[PDB]
Amino acid sequence: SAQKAPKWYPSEDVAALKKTRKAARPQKLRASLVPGTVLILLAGRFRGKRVVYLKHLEDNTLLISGPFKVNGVPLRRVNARYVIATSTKVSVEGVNVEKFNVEYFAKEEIKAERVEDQKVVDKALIAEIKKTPLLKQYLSASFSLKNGDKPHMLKF
Amino acid sequence: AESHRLYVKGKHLSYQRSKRVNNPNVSLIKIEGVATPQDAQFYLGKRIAYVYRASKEVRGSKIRVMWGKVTRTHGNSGVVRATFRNNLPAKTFGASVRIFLYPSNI
Amino acid sequence: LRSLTTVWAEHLSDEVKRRFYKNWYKSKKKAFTKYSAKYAQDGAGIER
Amino acid sequence: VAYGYPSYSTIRQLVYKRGFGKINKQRVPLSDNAIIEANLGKYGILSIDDLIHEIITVGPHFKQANNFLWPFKLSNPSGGWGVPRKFKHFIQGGSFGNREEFINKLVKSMN
Amino acid sequence: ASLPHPKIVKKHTKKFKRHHSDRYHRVAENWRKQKGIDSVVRRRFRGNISQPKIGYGSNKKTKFLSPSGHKTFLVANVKDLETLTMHTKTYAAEIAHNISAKNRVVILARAKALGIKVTNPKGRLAL
Amino acid sequence: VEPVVVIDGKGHLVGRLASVVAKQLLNGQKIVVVRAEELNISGEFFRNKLKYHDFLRKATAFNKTRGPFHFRAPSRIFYKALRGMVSHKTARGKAALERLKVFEGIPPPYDKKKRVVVPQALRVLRLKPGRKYTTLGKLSTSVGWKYEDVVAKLEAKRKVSSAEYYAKKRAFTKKVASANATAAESDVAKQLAALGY
Amino acid sequence: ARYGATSTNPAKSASARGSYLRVSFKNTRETAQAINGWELTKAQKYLEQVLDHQRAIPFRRFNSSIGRTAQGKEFGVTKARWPAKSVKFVQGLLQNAAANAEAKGLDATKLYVSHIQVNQAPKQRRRTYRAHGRINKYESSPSHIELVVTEKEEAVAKAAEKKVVRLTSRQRGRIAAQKRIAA
RNA sequence: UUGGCGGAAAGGCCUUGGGUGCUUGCUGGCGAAUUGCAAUGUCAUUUUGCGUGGGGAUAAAUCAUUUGUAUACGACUUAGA
RNA sequence: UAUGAUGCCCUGACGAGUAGGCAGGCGUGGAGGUCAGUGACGAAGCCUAGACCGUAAGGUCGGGUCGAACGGCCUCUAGU
RNA sequence: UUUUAGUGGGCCAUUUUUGGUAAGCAGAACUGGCGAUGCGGGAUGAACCGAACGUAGAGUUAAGGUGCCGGAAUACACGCU
Repeated sequence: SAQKAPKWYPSEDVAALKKTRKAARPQKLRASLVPGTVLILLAGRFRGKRVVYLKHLEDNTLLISGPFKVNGVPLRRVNARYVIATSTKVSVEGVNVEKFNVEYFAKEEIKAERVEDQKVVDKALIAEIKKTPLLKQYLSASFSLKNGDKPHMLKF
Repeated sequence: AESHRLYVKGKHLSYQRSKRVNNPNVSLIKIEGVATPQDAQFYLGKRIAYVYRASKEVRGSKIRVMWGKVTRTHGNSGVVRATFRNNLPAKTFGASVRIFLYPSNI
Repeated sequence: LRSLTTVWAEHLSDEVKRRFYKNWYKSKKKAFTKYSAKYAQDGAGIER
Repeated sequence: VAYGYPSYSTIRQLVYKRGFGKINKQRVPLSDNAIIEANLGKYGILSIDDLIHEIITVGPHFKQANNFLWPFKLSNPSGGWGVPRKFKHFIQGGSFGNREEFINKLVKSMN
Repeated sequence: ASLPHPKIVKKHTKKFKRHHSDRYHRVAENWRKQKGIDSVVRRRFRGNISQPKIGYGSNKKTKFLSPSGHKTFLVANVKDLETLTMHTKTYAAEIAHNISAKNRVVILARAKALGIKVTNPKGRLAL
Repeated sequence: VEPVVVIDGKGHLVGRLASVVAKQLLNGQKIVVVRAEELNISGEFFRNKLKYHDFLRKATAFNKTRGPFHFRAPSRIFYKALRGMVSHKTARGKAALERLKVFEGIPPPYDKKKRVVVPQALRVLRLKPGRKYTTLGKLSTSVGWKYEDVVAKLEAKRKVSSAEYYAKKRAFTKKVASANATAAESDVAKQLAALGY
Repeated sequence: ARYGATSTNPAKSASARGSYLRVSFKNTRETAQAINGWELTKAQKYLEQVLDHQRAIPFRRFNSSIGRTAQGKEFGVTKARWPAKSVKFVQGLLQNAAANAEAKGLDATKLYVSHIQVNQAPKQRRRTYRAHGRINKYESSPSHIELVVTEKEEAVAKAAEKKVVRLTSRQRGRIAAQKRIAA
């Protein structure tokens, strides 16, 4: 016995956690995000793509659409904190965004239902975007800073 | 576009120091184009990444990144105290450094 | 006063040809051959 | 020392935030009412508002209630001191001395 | 596996070398206190080597534990391994340095039966 | 916000320029100072001449060589005045002093590029009018800078070679100004004047 | 019969030792560094000329207060010298190692000295007699020499490991997003 | 490609004339998702080496020898098909 | 029942230090008991910008060298 | 209440103070330090200013500062030189 066995042994029993007092409570959004807002994406593959905001999903994320006919952005989730909200808006009424949920995006080419829902949304949104001048060119444009851009001076 | 930049560029200055002791756990960032502390209250929490190259390729890249964030203001001329996950190597005094816009508050 | 150019003459004698070698006997004596080729024309490089 | 006349507000904020009781010495927080009750119900005091009332209206039992509190472990002041040098008198533009009503301001930066 | 333990915090990881153990060969590296009067290590000037003292001591839950969350425990023979049958996921067996090659395989085969982690299973192996 | 900043030296106080130049080097901006010989020091000529002759008696006794070296040219007077600010013994200081190039006059690689000034260093914003100042060219020529006449000759070159340039710029902008005259009153000019441009 | 640190194939290596040689240590080391890493035939033609004072062994480490000379210009060093006795006790070992190569059947045209070292032997104590009735030591510094020569060989081609890469899902999400552009 | 200008560290600047590529000056069509809620998401510059391809040229210095205008020793200065 | 009461747990205050005092431990040679301990299928020692534990004295392991004895623990002892 | 170690060479400073032309001299008084003590400040400096130290994190401060060295206003206001 090259080490003398100890008398007291610590228990191998795990213990139950205390009844924690943290209720789940929903996100109080900042007021610059209203359905219809043209947004700017700061991260992901679609960085700097000007995009069209849609229904606030219930995993505290933001379902957005491109529309994909313009810039190349699908229906997608984007978190709220990674997004610069521009001031300019579009009308969103008439678009049945309220089908989708968290279950819709499921990690496992494209499942064809996604492209079908893309066309169904984007035809109404293109019919909305044609109503305002120069906006269809604007959403296709990427966003980046120039020299002498001071993003505290800049407004959105 | 010819310009693809989504980050406000900035310089690195010395560490947090007195005359004769320096604290490596806090770095100082000089953001271009900021004057007051009130004009630097916008950059609070915006996440800083130092982007530097290397020689050996690891994980499919030669470019390595040290992440961190702005914690608070510093001085009257808009200098900024910023900490990192692992601190900047003190060779990079007067190196460029990136201050992203995410986490956006706007 | 920085020197901008130098121009050497055409047929250097064997003494200034000997100044440029530490070892005149072994050498091919080839100093100022390719420079003396600049007189094959009218000297337009030399007049330049 | 720097001393002065505390009003109701600074006394209230101190007794709520930094107010600690002396119970066999044992500096014990004043989070609960019945701590104050079980120590000072002999003296009529049975809440923390009874403490603040026996402080600012110096009552029959100021000694025991004031002795029930631990000394207030205050912070450094929030906005600096207002002087370059502390150790001149307050009348000479320093810090120490009777600064009566201004002590309110200073304790609210040290709370 | 191990018990849920907090993340192991190791206040000062660096080995406390004796002052001037680098400068002289006759000075060992082992920590011995400089007790002189003109000292700067006892006198604790800045920029000089940190001395061990009781604040450096580690947490009572995570004391003696490896990264694997287990108190290492030397085991010589099989019959003394069998006192870890009840308490497996707290201690970890470690075979002593002088157990020969015909008994290390015996201890490992018994430990694999009773399910005890061995910190050095590769000791004295013939490939 | 440029890669290289070229600072005009004419009408700049040695110390007040040298301090901000030595601050920007230690933040990583390549600075090249041109025309350093028309730089200015406050106080009159004889004051600064005596300040220089105090510095010009301080060599090491046992060997005059390895002492303080007394550089005469105004580029190197400003260089001396600047490396007294940059902590120049550590590696960071040697790296910072490599970011600085200081010239007498305006050299060929730098006269086609636009030259800036430093407003917290210009002697015409700083000195109270009526004090004396000191032209650094006069000072250096007095203490052994053999070259000022030669420098002046070259400036008497390049101003001429620049003056024609300015004419060959200025008339052109006139034409552009004329086009900017005829681009008014259109719809696009009205829409830009609505949007602030 | 052990040797120094040799990284070479013993199957093409012939060696000679010669321990306990009474030479200077600080001259045998330096002739062993003048010889080191050359072809054996260039060394054997070289150490013949050192006795002729034609070319000189360059003293590099044990070199203080040596009279400088011209011939060390070959090797870049001003302090060179002609240690003849170390050269005889080295070139004896070179012809011994060449004979060991010829007995091993190694082709002598490609031999090069791949490992030579000398180090210190037990010293030979005598004594000398100083002023005011003193005795101080007077010792030789004899030398264990050893050398290993080896045939040089090419085909040393440097194919290396596989180096499996572990790039992330959103990194291969870009790498696969560029075969869909061109390739 | 045309010509002129620039030596303070010219090595740059302007210009004649075609040719080719783009054009968001304006109006159209199609693609761009799956990097799956972000992770620099690698697109700059420098130095070297190995290869193929093409043009171009085909020497020196050092030791050893010798000299004495040099010389402690190196160095120096000489000479030698 | 199932474990240490010279334990486990709660609360609070505090923590510089030469000469010096006290306490708690680490290490070395030998003695008694004990682990029916380890060991030529290789002890002890030695080398090791290899690993783990303790705040630290120190412990433990892996590798190489090696060739015969040696270690943990409860106690005694000193030419420690 | 017992018992026992180590000291029995001291120095500095503000005010009080003796001798002395004085002194980084000699000698006293009350107090605080240094010896025995780290830290931030006085560029440095046993005793001066602050402030006394278990190991870490964050916040606020002291004394001292904010042209550059060096963290921090080439800030503001009135004058003088």
